[PDB]
Amino acid sequence: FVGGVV
Ligand SMILES: OC(C(F)(F)F)C(F)(F)F
Ligand SMILES: OC(C(F)(F)F)C(F)(F)F
Ligand SMILES: OC(C(F)(F)F)C(F)(F)F
Ligand SMILES: OC(C(F)(F)F)C(F)(F)F
Repeated sequence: FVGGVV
């Protein structure tokens, strides 16, 4: 699972 970037 690759986290998103805000
Ligand atoms: O989501 C993938 C998984 F499932 F963990 F292998 C990734 F390698 F990209 F992290
Ligand atoms: O999962 C959220 C997302 F979607 F990437 F914005 C978090 F901000 F936490 F990364
Ligand atoms: O935008 C993605 C979603 F859709 F929520 F899965 C993330 F995982 F990055 F948050
Ligand atoms: O990355 C932010 C988000 F999360 F999409 F709202 C930005 F506002 F910068 F687009």
